[PDB]
Amino acid sequence: RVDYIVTPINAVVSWARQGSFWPLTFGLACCAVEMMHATVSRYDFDRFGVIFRATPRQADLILVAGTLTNKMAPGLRRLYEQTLDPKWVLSMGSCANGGGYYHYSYSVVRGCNRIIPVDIYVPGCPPTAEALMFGVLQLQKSLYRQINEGEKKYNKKDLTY
Amino acid sequence: QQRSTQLKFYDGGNRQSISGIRATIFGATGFMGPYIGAALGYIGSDVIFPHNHVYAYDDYVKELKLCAGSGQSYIMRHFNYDDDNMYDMAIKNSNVVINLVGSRLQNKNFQKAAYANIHVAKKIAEACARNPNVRRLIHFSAAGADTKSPSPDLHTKFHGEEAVLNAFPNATIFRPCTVYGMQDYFIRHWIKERDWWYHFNIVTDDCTAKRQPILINDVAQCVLNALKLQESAGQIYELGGPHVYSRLEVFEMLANLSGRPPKLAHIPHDIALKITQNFYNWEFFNMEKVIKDKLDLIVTGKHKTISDLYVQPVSFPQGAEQFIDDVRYRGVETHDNLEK
Amino acid sequence: MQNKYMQPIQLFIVFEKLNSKMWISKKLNSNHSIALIPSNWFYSINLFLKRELLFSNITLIENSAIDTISYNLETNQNDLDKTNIENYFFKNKMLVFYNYYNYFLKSKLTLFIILNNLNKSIDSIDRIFANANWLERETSEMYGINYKWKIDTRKLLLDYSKIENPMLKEFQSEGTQDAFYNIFENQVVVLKNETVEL
Amino acid sequence: NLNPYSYEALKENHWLVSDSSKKNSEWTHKSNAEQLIAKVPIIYVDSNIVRCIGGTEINAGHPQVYIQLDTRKHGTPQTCKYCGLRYAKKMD
Amino acid sequence: GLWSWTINQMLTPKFWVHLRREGFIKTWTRGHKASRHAHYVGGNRTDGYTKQVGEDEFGNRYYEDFDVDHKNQRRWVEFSDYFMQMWSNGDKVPVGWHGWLSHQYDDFPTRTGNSAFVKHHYLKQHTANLSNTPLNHVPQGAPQNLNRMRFITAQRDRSRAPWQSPKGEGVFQGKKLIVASNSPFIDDMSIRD
Amino acid sequence: GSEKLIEDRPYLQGMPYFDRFDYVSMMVQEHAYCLGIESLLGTTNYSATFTQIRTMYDELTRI
Amino acid sequence: LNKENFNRQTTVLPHLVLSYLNKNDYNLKNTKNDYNSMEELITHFKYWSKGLKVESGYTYQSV
Amino acid sequence: KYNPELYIYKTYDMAADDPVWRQVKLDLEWTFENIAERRESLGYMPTFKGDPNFWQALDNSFSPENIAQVQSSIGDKVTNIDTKALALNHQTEEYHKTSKLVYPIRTNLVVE
Amino acid sequence: LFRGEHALRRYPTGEERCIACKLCQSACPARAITIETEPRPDGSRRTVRYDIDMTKCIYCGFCQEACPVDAIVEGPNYEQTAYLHEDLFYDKYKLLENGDKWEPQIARNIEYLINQPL
Amino acid sequence: MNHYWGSSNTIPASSTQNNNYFSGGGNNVTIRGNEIMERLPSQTPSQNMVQASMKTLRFYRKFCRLIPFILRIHNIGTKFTAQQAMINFGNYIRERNHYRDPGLIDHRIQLGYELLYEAEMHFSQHTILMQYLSPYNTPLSDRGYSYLEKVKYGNKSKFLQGFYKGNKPTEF
Amino acid sequence: YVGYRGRLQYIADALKLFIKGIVVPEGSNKFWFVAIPSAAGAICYTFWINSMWGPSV
Ligand SMILES: CCCCCCCCCCCCCCCCCC(=O)OC[C@H](COP(=O)([O-])OCC[N+](C)(C)C)OC(=O)CCCCCCCCCCCCCCCCC
Ligand SMILES: NC(=O)C1=CN([C@@H]2O[C@H](COP(=O)(O)OP(=O)(O)OC[C@H]3O[C@@H](n4cnc5c(N)ncnc54)[C@H](OP(=O)(O)O)[C@@H]3O)[C@@H](O)[C@H]2O)C=CC1
Ligand code: SF4
Ligand code: SF4
Ligand code: SF4
Ligand SMILES: [Zn+2]
Repeated sequence: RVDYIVTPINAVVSWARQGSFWPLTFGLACCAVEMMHATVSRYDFDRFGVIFRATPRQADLILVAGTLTNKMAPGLRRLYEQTLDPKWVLSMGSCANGGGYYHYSYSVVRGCNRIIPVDIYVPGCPPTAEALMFGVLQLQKSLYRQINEGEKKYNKKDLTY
Repeated sequence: QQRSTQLKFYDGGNRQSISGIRATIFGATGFMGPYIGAALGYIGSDVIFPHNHVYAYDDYVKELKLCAGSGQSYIMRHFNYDDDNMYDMAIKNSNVVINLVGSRLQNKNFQKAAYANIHVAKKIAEACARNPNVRRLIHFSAAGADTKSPSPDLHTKFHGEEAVLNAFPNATIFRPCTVYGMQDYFIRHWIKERDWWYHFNIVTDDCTAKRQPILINDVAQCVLNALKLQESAGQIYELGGPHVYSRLEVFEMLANLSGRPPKLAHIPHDIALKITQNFYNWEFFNMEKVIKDKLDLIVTGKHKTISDLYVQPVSFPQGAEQFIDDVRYRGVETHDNLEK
Repeated sequence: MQNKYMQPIQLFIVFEKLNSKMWISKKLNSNHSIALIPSNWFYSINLFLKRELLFSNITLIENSAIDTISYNLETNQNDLDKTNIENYFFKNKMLVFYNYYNYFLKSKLTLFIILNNLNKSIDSIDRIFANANWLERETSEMYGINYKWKIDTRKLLLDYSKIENPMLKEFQSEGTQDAFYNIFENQVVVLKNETVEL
Repeated sequence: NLNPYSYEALKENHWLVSDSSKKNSEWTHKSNAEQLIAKVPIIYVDSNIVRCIGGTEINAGHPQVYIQLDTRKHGTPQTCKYCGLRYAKKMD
Repeated sequence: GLWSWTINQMLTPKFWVHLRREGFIKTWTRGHKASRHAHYVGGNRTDGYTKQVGEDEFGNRYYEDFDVDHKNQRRWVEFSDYFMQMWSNGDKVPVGWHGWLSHQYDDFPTRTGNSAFVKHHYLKQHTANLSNTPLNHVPQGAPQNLNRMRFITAQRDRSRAPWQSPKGEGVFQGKKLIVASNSPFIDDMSIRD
Repeated sequence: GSEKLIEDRPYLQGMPYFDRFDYVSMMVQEHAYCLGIESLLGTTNYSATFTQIRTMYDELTRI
Repeated sequence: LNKENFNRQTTVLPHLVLSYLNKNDYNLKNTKNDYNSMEELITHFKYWSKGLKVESGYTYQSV
Repeated sequence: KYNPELYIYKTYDMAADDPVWRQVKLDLEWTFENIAERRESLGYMPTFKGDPNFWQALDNSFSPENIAQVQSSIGDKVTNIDTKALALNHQTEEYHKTSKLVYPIRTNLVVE
Repeated sequence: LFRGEHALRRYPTGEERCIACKLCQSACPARAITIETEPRPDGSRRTVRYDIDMTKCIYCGFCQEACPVDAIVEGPNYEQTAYLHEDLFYDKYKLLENGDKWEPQIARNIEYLINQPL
Repeated sequence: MNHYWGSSNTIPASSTQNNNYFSGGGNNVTIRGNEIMERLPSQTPSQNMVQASMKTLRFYRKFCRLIPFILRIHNIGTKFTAQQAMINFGNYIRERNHYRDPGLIDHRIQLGYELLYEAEMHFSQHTILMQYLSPYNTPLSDRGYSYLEKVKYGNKSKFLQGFYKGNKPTEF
Repeated sequence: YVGYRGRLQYIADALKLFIKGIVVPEGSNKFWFVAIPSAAGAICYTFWINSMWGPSV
């Protein structure tokens, strides 16, 4: 009978976390430049509530937008670990996805998914600001739906147990 | 026999290699799941993780995705656990099945504890008996599993052992003794309880219960060695540490390593049982925790040991001292210790 | 090349012990002169360049080494003359080029220093030209050049706790190590790499 | 109709194992394009040599290719080697 | 989503004309389908509302208005699915209308009559982003693919196809197991005349 | 390792590497690489010079 | 002023200089491509498989 | 060196602080004005209008019967495959279909 | 000209345009294109494997520039965001279905680009 | 001395004293210095293999004097003791004992000093700098090891041990 | 897009900051790390007592 309360509060919590998705001000390369372009007037992330916070403690989203090197992989892992829960990960660009242009390099991790778990991938090089906004909006929709995906079954009285 | 237990795999590879192990790990969203997946996945093996874990954004599933590289690790979401079709699909292209599903310590209802252990283990074993391509089935139970155990978890784990051995006779029943690590429920629970009370750790008995802690890395090595040995098929291996300690001795060792003075505040066992039975139970407060505190979980010598699968476990003082670095007591120290 | 040009022959006039070899080309600019400089007479040459009138108004524009152990004329082998910096690449094993710009003479100079000793040791002009610090650090970490008498010898672009010279023909692009995350270590480790091949 | 791997079938189909169903190609080549082009009939052209560009304009198809319809056997269909179209003489 | 049309925007001939034409439900839901600005509901001009440029296969309705205050805001789409504020996304725009909405060209798809786009027999209907759904793209050899072993065997058989050893009882001529050759080719010299 | 990657690729296949050198100024690097190739080939880009495209887009890149 | 001409439509003609000074090369580039001429197809094949051949030498180009 | 030309920031407008930049601004405005006048005088603008007839399987070099049968075999009901038009467009080199953007540019409203 | 998502085109008859010439594979700067070819039983030259690693792709258009039959192109679709690195591993199935979905707009843009010198 | 190893580059004991009221002093030999390393000048070139060997010995001495601090700050004191780390790095140097070029030895000494400074100042991760301190033929002292290869391949040759294992995956 | 035309943005921000998890660094003093924000919250809610809204209001 506790499901009567949590499910509306589940919806409220999901709406609150999707309406204040704060990503970490952490960019690396041309992908970071396009990420900055995805914040300014033309494509306003503030419309969906996406405002950048400078510290991982105050950030819900880790936006890995750039090339991850072997000299940086421990840094990215530490940044992911120090981010307060719940947290999601968006890999923007071919370098973050699977290495991209530098996949055959001696000092490239060949994807940030080898270091930290990635929740969503945006493929472009660089992804357009529209592509990044699409990825962010899809991630917000998914994390809104992730609190209750129907895992709990329904008994004879249609209340999840 | 007509079901081959042979598992020829190459363990000399790395993350981006191929070992030949296709494994489905049920119940990997807990504590030992990520480590078992990493042990399988770090030699270049395909690993599937069925799960129905609520709050899919928890770090457990995401770190499960990190057990193997891209194209090797797959995560099944919304596993029914009551669908024979789903069980068949989960192990369709797998020759290794590792069942870590067990009643959580938070649970106190016998029917739900019986459900998870007995029902899920029986269904997994039956599915393994219908797919001829499955070579090995490793089922994880607890060390103090017996039908007379007061704990529903241990009782239903003994029942699950029997059910798995009946359905899939070539199974390997692992019974680890108090696995500890970083995301464990032993050292992490000790640290969190001592930090939340700040004055003591709550004990509900004389703390004379025997513990034989074993490192999670050692457990993963045991799994790999069991996969490397055909003699382990259909056998019971108890995975204990090098030595046996009481709960009082474990508290003393943790206190000595961390430097925190050990304060053990006693509460009557009957009162603790009443309040845990009649109130909501979560990870840090449960009748299962109380009962296991009043039970011995060690190697009883009735079956094969960790030495039979040839893993030399590290000492509990060594492992704990590795895992208590940042919770150390800050007493009087050298000026050279200021620079960290 | 219809502009006023003059060779920097005063350098070899002053040092009076160096066989002067100069090249101009229309592949380069019309104010660009290439000169061969011995390894022994490099610190003195740079002192003279830095503190001599009509040369003192100079800056170090570029500095890099060439691993000519695997330099082969893939096409037009027979067209190679006897007076070619390509020939000088052929005969030797390494060569460090320094590109300077002189503002007084509005000229570009490119000194080539030939290295045949196995240790690839050469004096460092880091104490003369402030540019040479990071440039020579890059040259040393990428090509294994041992810059004697250098202000700072620490690596510039290479990963921590790694010793290699990636910018060599012997070193493969994919390298020898790959950084993964190890659950048993709860941190990033380095392992042998099984990279993809096209 | 003839069994593949036979001398006659191999000699006919450029010493390749002919498949009539073409769904084997749908699997192996990941496309039903073989069936889709088998749907297209034979084009009959008066001239001895035809020109195929793949479409209506240059750069809208494939580079120009000239197919000889004056074969050893009269009226022998000839397939484009860029597209899948087949051409033949009007009468023979 | 209360006050889809603001009161000052309802004191406008555009609102009343739209209400008389499309009815209250369609008039009110327009501010929810494609919320852009309070004054942009149905078009910037007040004497009327922007005529529907076209209709989508998924029920989306596309409009173009040159009176917007910025040049990059003249073409827009109102979606059929508008359940939540952050519900609709840019993957619901089909192939034909993607270019028209993105100002790649001034042509737009038409249901009938002259068309600006080809309509071939192999065309597939546009689909939204299928990731995080059971219909996501699965590599042929991925663990998620239930038929991965066929693809892996096809990979291996191209360079190292294994020898199919006999499995069961077989004819023995001494120490040799007699099993017929499985070669599809036939040695016609052995069967001739 | 952009220099090594360029050295392991043909001239045109290493041209996009210069876009990512200065991603703020992504066309001036292209111009420098193309000028180097032309100087190696001993020619000049008559079409680019007469269409004024290179100078115009380099000034746009500077902006 | 014309009425059916791009010159009427726009004042800027980014091809007037190129057609004035290099009309032969302009016509060769416009009319001949890799879809109708064997030489252009060979150049296209060698250009996107091995790339243009560059004469040996050292160049330094600064922008 | 003996007679430098200094640019001094004096007013709110950087362009106004320099005679050349004012002339550049006036040149830009004059170009816009004359382009607008030239386009308004004609009253319309040619535009590229796509057509499915561009994407056929056979060019004008083929007979109208062959084009018609190939288009009917692939089930294309949008391309104009009538034998009359195909015969009157045999081996022709027309440029392309073009439409006209007719001035003034205004929104299509619904006023009732 | 926008370089969006790599896709495989087909002739209006339905036959796939790619002739398995590997020019895009040779011209790919990041080596993201892997092509394996086996002649079809009818005798044509077609790919049995045509994979593009969208994680290794820099979206540069060299594949469509080097294609002599305009088989591989980059459609305008930029909303190709995926939740799985495996989902980002495009194969011939995905490329062909994407080209089937996006052929009309791709055809329109390619027609306009062809008409520029024409 | 204007160097990172200078005697004045020591962290003061207090906020108002260096060491005491009657004397100065500090520790930069066994711990890190007060000021970061701006420059690391080249080793003076050694004309003798004797001087190259002396440089190697002095570098190893500096490393050994600094390994307890490295173990303490990187939380790897359980993987190996200080003496075990010293012995492992000694084995690493012994594998390089065949060097005979003084210039190459000077370059190696410079690289080793730089790496030691990197590990000293937390620049490198503990999981990456431990490869030099990791044991060669023995397991790490912080986790359980498997002796299945030792038992099953009892007294068999290294050739047979490699043969039964293989050098390539068995599925492809 | 938080609420209709961004009407409930502040409510969403406050609730999200509620839902966000907090961990105290193990090298920091837990007591002060938790107490100083509590003291700041107590002090910042004493501001409204020092406010006039009219004559002696
Ligand atoms: C480190 C101190 C630096 C100098 C501080 C100078 C004064 C600064 C005053 C500003 C506020 C400081 C923090 C206040 C909260 C913590 C109180 C404290 O220090 O307790 C220490 C005391 C003692 O801390 P202790 O237990 O660690 O000390 C024991 C002594 N040792 C460790 C040395 C052996 O803490 C307690 O007693 C804890 C329980 C009571 C906590 C009471 C405060 C909680 C917050 C309530 C609201 C406060 C603001 C009210 C505002 C009203 C309107 C203006
Ligand atoms: N950890 C230890 O100290 C020891 C553990 N063991 C046993 O070994 C196994 C693995 O260890 P560990 O990771 O720590 O175990 P946990 O208790 O931490 O995790 C239990 C796992 O089983 C799943 N599960 C629990 N209940 C159900 C259910 N009713 N239906 C389906 N799935 C369910 C959980 O998923 P979900 O998140 O969805 O609930 C989770 O994946 C367990 O069975 C454990 O009891 C034995 C000896 C010692
Ligand atoms: S993926 Fe492309 S745009 Fe992004 S950082 Fe890498 S090179 Fe730059
Ligand atoms: S756009 Fe460039 S990088 Fe991407 S597949 Fe095509 S050729 Fe390769
Ligand atoms: S360039 Fe075109 S025809 Fe050649 S292999 Fe690539 S896609 Fe096929
Ligand atoms: Zn053709």
